[PDB]
Amino acid sequence: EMVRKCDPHIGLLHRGTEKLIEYKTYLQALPYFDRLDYVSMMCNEQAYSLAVEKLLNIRPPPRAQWIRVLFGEITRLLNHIMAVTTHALDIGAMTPFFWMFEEREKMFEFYERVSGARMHAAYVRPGGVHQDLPLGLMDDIYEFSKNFSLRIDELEEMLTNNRIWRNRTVDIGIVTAEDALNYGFSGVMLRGSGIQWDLRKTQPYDVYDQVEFDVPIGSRGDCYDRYLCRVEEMRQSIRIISQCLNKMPPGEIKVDDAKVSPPKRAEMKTSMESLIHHFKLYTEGYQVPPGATYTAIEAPKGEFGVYLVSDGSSRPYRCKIKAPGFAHLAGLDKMSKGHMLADVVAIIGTQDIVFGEVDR
Amino acid sequence: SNLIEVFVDGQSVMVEPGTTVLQACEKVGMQIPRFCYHERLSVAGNCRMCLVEIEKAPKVVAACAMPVMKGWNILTNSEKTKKAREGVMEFLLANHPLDCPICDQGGECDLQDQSMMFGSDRSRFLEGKRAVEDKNIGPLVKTIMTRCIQCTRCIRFASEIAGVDDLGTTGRGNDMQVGTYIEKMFMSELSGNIIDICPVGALTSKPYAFTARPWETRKTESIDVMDAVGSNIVVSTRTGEVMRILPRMHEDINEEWISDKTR
Amino acid sequence: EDNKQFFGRHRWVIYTTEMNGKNTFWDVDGSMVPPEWHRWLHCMTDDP
Amino acid sequence: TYKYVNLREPSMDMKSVTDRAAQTLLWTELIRGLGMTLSYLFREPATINYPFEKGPLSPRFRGEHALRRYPSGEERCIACKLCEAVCPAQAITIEAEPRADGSRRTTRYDIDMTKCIYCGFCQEACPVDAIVEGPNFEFSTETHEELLYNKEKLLNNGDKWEAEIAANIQADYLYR
Amino acid sequence: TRDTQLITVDEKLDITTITGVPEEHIKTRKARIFVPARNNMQSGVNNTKKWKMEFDTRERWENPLMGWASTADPLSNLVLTFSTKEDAVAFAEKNGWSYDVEERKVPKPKSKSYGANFSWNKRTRVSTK
Amino acid sequence: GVRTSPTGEKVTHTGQVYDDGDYRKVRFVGRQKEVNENFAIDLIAEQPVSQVGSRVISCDGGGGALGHPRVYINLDKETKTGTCGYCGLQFRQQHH
Amino acid sequence: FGVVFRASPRQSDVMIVAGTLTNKMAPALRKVYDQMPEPRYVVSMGSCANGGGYYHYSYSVVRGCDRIVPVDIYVPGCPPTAEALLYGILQLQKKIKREKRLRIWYRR
Amino acid sequence: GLLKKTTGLVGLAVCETPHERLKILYTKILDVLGHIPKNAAYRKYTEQITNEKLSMVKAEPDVKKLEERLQGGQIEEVILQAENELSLARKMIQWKPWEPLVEEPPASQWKWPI
Amino acid sequence: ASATRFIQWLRNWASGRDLQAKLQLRYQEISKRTQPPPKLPVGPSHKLSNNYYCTRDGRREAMPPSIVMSSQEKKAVSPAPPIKRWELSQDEPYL
Amino acid sequence: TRPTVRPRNDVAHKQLSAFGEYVAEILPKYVQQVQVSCFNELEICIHPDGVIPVLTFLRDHSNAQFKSLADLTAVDIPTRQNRFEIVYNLLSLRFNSRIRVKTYTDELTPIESSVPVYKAANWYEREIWDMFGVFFANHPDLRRILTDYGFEGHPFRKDFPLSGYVELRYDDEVKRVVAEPVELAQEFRKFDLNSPWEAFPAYRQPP
Amino acid sequence: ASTSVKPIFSRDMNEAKRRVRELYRAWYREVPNTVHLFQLDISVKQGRDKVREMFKKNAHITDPRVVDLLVIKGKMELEETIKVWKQRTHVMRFFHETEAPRPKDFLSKFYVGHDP
Ligand SMILES: CCCCCCCCCCCCCCCCCC(=O)OC[C@H](COP(=O)(O)OCCN)OC(=O)CCCCCCCCCCCCCCCCC
Ligand SMILES: CCCCCCCCCCCCCCCCCC(=O)OC[C@H](COP(=O)(O)OCCN)OC(=O)CCCCCCCCCCCCCCCCC
Ligand code: SF4
Ligand code: SF4
Ligand code: SF4
Ligand code: SF4
Ligand code: SF4
Ligand code: FES
Ligand SMILES: [K+]
Ligand SMILES: [Zn+2]
Repeated sequence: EMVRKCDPHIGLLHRGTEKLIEYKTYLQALPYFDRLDYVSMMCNEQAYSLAVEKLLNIRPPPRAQWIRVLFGEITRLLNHIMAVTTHALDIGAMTPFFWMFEEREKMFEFYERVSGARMHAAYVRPGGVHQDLPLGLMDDIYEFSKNFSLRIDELEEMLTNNRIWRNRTVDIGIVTAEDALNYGFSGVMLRGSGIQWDLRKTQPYDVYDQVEFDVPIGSRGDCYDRYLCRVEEMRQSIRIISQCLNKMPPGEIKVDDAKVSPPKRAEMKTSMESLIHHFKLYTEGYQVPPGATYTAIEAPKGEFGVYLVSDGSSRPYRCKIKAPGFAHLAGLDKMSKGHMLADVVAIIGTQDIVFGEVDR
Repeated sequence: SNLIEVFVDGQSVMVEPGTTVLQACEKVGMQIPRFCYHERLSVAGNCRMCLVEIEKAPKVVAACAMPVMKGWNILTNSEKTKKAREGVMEFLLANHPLDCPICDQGGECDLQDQSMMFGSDRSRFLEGKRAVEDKNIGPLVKTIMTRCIQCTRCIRFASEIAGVDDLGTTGRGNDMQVGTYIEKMFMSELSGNIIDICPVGALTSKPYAFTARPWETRKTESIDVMDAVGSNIVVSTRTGEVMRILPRMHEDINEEWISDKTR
Repeated sequence: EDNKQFFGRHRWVIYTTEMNGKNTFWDVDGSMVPPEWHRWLHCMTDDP
Repeated sequence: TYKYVNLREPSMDMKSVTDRAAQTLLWTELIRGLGMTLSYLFREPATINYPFEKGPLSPRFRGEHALRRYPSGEERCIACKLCEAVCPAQAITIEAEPRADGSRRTTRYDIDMTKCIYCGFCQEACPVDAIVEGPNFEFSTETHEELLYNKEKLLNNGDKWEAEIAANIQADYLYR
Repeated sequence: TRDTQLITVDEKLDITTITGVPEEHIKTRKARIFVPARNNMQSGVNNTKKWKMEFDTRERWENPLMGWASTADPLSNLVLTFSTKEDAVAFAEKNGWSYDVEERKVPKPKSKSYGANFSWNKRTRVSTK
Repeated sequence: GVRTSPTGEKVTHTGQVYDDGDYRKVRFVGRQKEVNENFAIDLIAEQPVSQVGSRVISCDGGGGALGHPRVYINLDKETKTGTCGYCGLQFRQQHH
Repeated sequence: FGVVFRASPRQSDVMIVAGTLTNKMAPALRKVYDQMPEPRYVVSMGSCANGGGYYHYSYSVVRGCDRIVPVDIYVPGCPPTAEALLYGILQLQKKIKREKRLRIWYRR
Repeated sequence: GLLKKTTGLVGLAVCETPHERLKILYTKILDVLGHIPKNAAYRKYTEQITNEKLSMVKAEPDVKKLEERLQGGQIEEVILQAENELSLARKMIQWKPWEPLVEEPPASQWKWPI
Repeated sequence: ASATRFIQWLRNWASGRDLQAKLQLRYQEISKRTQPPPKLPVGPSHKLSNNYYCTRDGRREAMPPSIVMSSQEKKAVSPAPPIKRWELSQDEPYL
Repeated sequence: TRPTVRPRNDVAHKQLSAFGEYVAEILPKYVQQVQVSCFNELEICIHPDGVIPVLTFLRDHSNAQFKSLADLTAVDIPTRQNRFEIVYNLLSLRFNSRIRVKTYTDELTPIESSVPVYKAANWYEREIWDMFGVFFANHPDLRRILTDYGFEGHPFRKDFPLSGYVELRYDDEVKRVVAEPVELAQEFRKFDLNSPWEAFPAYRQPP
Repeated sequence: ASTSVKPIFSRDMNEAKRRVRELYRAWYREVPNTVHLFQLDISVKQGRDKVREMFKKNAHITDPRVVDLLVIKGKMELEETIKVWKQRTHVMRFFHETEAPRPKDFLSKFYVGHDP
């Protein structure tokens, strides 16, 4: 019954994204980030946008930043529903998947109403967001958020105290704090083992230092504590979304610098300067001053970062993507030691692995 | 020992007498923006895009025409220089037409590119624009004179390089127009070169019209065989087809010109 | 339409039994909805 | 600020120990899970009756491409190639020349719909609202070749869907 | 200096066998090392600063279905950038590519005089401004 | 408009048509050649010339921001109309 | 519709290719196809499977799964909406409805 | 000064005698640092911080107040860091990083953009 | 919403909650699919004076890295001050 | 401050500069250059012999404590004699700070594996070997991780073509997937996008 | 000097050659298992001749570091085969069975296209 060695063979979804990005302008490369961790689309966009904005030495306007936090946390709910329910579905508990994917279906509507796409929105961009929220959207997000914690409670009623669920998760895949750090874990893989770390708290970006939330911390570093952390993080996202809805400011939604963000279509059709800048931004693109940055965010699956190198032109020179699931899967052999074959399925689930980001 | 010492943003450069401020900046690798100036044409000094601040001088000078003086410190990036460029670019674009999508120069336009690098990002011009009649000067050079920025490069080329005095300016002020006054074809064996020197889409290749955008072409540096001069050329191709022929600078052969047959 | 139904079931179409010479009694297809009604049926607008 | 998700020490008195023994032996927490699935059995399902009912969309929805006209019937596309330059997938191929009347118009406008990522960048870049992504999403085919759209196909899509496309543009152009 | 014990290797650096390139695209290719000519349509000189390496153009043909430009040349788009001509040559040699070098063409300094436009007795007098 | 070649194949508004010996027309056997029958060149020609009372007129294609970039058209020549480079509408100065 | 969610490849009648097919993965996809009992159908879902999509020009990507297996329905989109995929499945149903296996057998 | 039940970090056991453990480790570190040349910056800096940490240990008997002074997290985390520093110092003696730069890089090695 | 009171009672009792107050299906509380047109505000750079681009050009204020040391007594320092210890949540310290 | 301009943080800039000097004073044997970017990121450029000593000091030293290896990657710069730049991005939870350590190598010079210092480095170094062809000495299990088995070349090198050299299809005659030289129905279209006018004077290089 | 470099495994060609012969022996003995295990339709003779052909094409190397990398790569290739990480398609890719023979003489290339 016992697993002695676990050798993951990946690359089955390696699509040479990093080499493709070197042939795209910075705007053209943005949609590649939707297709990495393709469960956390807008969080991937935010990371890339922050990195480019840093090299550009510009900052997006306040309303865009609140929109980016609002949809970042909606995206965390999207990811955690997937993480928890597919974790449950793969060990036989199929029903929560169906209940919660109806909730995912309604958050896909928020994606589609702001961007016109259900998943690969391409909505968060360097300089802000592509378009402002349509009238009536915040009311619908409020109505969704009002009932969501009940949906979480129903999920917990199925799993949290279930002895079968606890038997499958408790003391499975224990990770010590010191090992979690040296193996390069992040996100819940760290907090499950008691490490008090969360980039939104410690290295905040956008307006995360203006919202109140608590970081759930585990005590045993096993699959069950990581499951509890993810479920509790969903509650905190609802708590954050509640503040974003109330504190959403007025104003423009992309930086008012037409050498980076395209002008409004009405301006493009009346002003000579606007038309030139529209023409150049959609052909050459904006040039980015030479330099290199490592920019990271607390993505739903852990620390997601890009090492972005600019040579001074309108196309990136190098873009290395740091996917949290890459280091996590690299630790599968370590975590599966002394466990049974059925436990490897539970351990892969608790790592929350999407091969889009692992293989790029 | 005739060289004098001048400074470009504080860096010393030794230049021979008669060197202009613009040429002094070239020596340290700084390219002053320009429209009217062309190094193979007579100095004109009319576009004012090359205006630059001299340290301690209250007035900006036209870098393309001003001889540099011993001890001058040329500030190519001071707020005074940058505000002069923004002001001039604003005047150039006030009456310019919103033609970039339909204009062949788009993508390789010095007005577009210098507007991006040295101009403002928005307009505060709230009036109607000038519109100009088009002039027919033959089957090689199309004219869209509403795009003309009155840099007079074509006039100086036709007079000095081609030895033809058919191009001039008529009228005065904002209605000043480049053209031939009468209905006349600028048929010279070097006529096609006024397409290259014209910084905007006012003069464009009629055979080339609408067929390609500059970014999508591949450049093959080659040689002309239409005569025995051996003019250096760039052959523009796209998706396996020849699109146009352009000059390639060779100081000892064709400089930066080609004949109309070559072109 | 039936506004008492929950969002998504409050509007529906019963397809014609014959369209462009094709017998569609059993063989129906979402592509049969013309563009003017397509906007209403997909709730891109409120008014038919 | 942080909270502990699992750091409660169970009480060890009779009342509590016997409550946990009852749960172990009488399966009470398992019965509770049965109650939740039974409650769902008596809820109305969320299933819509496709294709008679359709999932809701918005005017911004990015679907099948189409080339548009002016009210006079003249094509909007003036072959600027901004769409082809911006296309992240290089899905657009354009050729152009002067038309018989001298107008600047395309002679080729192809979209490989199997390269396209349906990002909508082309319709953002277009200076004259010529290329758009319409609302149609029901255009799957039986062959690969049918998804390689040439200009005729795209103009036909514009004429086919313009009634809906124009209304959707009218509803969202003030956000653009 | 170092605690790492070095070895002496007098061989010319050649990495053809360990690059994975097919034999066809090492020996039959000709690399061109040049500084790009200024695009004559513009006065900006910023694209004439670096050295480039490109490869000989090969056949492109029309796709029977769509008329697209097809190619069988894997190196048709490869363009490398170099700081100096010597760096470009070094890269080409160790990769086993035959090459040609074209010397950089700097514009020669010109004598510009606005006053010459108004000469009393020379042909440089302009007839118009 | 849509004319036909001697082989019977329709000619597109771009002038395309496979000639007699081109095998590639086999792709249309048992299927059809998609052709758009609203030739924009004919449609724009049906539009009447606008008579205006000024030397310069502007066109944005109609519908404001839903049209094209606003351009100004000179009407000094009396031997031709002024045509909009974007939408092809024609203007003519009345009297002068 | 009678379309069971999770069915083993041994009892499956249709393979849906939902995502990018890389070179490293192509042999395993062909193996599953070869092991499907007949009648078997392939639905190609999304731009990547249809023709390479965003990654068409990659060194590691198969430019359309129809280089590996014969495809019956192509569903466009990146991704196709859930409803678009359902439309495609219903299209396959009508394609099966049009089959004439026994009529052709009778006229052999 | 009660004995906390857990450190909260999985795999990090509670220490019964933190003050005595810290004194032994810091004293060992200073002993190891005596084998490094007096002008090596690693010795100067490491002795500075170790003596400051050691002085706090000798002056603060309450564990809870000691942790606040050290600012290194749990006392078991501080102990773990002392062990890491002791391990580092022994390796430093073999590496001798205080010696001059082994080799200068090529002329334009760190030039960006190229 | 259309369930009889008996079925409402049955599923509320089985789930142990008042499900009717938070139905997971949407009815008339959702916003209209037709909305009045917006009028979006303009940013701070929409001004007719005192608006020179050189006073607000973020990209041109970027500078190359400061070289603090190049190959071609003092108090020890850390890259930054040690992180302050987190406080327990007062909203709900223990789950 | 200017609404569209990113604000500078001068305190962090000074702190990172002082710590950069601190590192350079302690490991003069290896540190070649220390710089801090205008957006406050510290880079330590070292001789490749210093990988293990420098990384070990940064992980274990009391005033550093960079316990987490955030990322390890390479950059290919063909114009350099040592074309490959190896970049280590480290994180310190104790001091809530990041640091970047960079070194270099050519196609034939091994780099020492950092797996002894960070077990996270195991797969990162396999990826660098796979994508760039940089060999890591004493790596426990160095082999390809992302490319197909038997794949030839290192595709993240700047001179490896975007579409590669070979492509796959199923061949019915041999009843298997086969590899053949790449032909494209539509060639990838190279665009020349760079403006011929300088964008950033602050980065101008001597003639 | 610039010729004083860091070795990979071998300090000179004679040390490098030993590793080459050890790799060749390992491949030589693996072929019979590979033909059986992957159920190939080639003979053991064909497999071993293919191994010899692969070693010969690199016979002209005189740089020990280059030879080291060739052996390192050759051993990775062997491990993929022995562990059955490769599938039969990967093993048969050395034989180019579906590629038609491209012409090699001047005239034959002249008739078909433009390439040298
Ligand atoms: C007067 C004195 C007379 C003398 C007689 C007195 C006897 C009365 C007192 C004894 C009571 C006996 C109760 C009988 C049930 C058996 C109890 C049992 O074994 O359950 C415990 C078992 C293990 O529980 P666990 O927590 O995982 O681990 C404990 C061991 N370390 O865990 C389980 O078994 C849980 C069940 C596992 C299967 C879960 C899936 C099914 C759950 C739904 C079932 C619904 C109820 C079914 C009823 C059907 C009736 C027809
Ligand atoms: C297909 C569906 C068919 C159904 C059609 C509709 C009719 C529905 C009838 C089904 C009735 C069951 C459904 C309701 C169950 C949910 C109720 C519930 O949740 O109770 C939970 C309760 C509290 O549990 P807990 O929170 O853990 O508290 C522990 C300490 N107090 O936990 C408890 O108190 C549990 C108490 C009961 C424990 C009994 C242990 C099992 C004994 C087996 C006897 C079986 C006898 C019945 C068999 C059928 C014969 C009639
Ligand atoms: S000349 Fe330049 S700025 Fe003027 S319309 Fe043409 S491309 Fe645009
Ligand atoms: S036509 Fe061109 S070259 Fe002549 S004056 Fe006008 S802008 Fe200058
Ligand atoms: S939607 Fe995106 S990928 Fe598709 S054609 Fe338009 S720009 Fe290209
Ligand atoms: S569709 Fe629009 S962007 Fe594309 S070429 Fe035509 S006018 Fe230009
Ligand atoms: S969503 Fe788009 S990128 Fe992702 S697998 Fe589908 S077609 Fe490919
Ligand atoms: S370039 Fe000097 S005034 Fe025109
Ligand atoms: K011109
Ligand atoms: Zn018009």
